[PDB]
Amino acid sequence: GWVACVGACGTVCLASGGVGTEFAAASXFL
Repeated sequence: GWVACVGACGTVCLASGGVGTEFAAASXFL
């Protein structure tokens, strides 16, 4: 589901420290 995408963003946002975790989460959406 979409809930999995928004949650997976954590791994990405973490890689870059956490500048825009909410932003990186958009990836799973797009």
